[PDB]
Amino acid sequence: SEVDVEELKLEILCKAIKRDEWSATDGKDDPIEATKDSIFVKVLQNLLNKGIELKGYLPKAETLLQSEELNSLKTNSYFEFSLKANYECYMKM
Repeated sequence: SEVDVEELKLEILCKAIKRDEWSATDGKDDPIEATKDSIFVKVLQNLLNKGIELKGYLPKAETLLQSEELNSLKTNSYFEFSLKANYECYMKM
């Protein structure tokens, strides 16, 4: 509550996207979010068999607070298409 673990998580998830630095190839979306993708495939450790609340275990990372910091870093208009495309496969997974 004092060290703001949520602020640190937001900063880390924003750095994982600065590491992505997505661009565009022939005008079509190019998913460069490889770092965030691997982070999200690593956060899940097959908890369905281990009895953890795996169904709905990724409500930790938010969307609004990440989008505000993305606009502060000026990365919205660049990475927002892939942000929502990934938010679909991370809200379905």
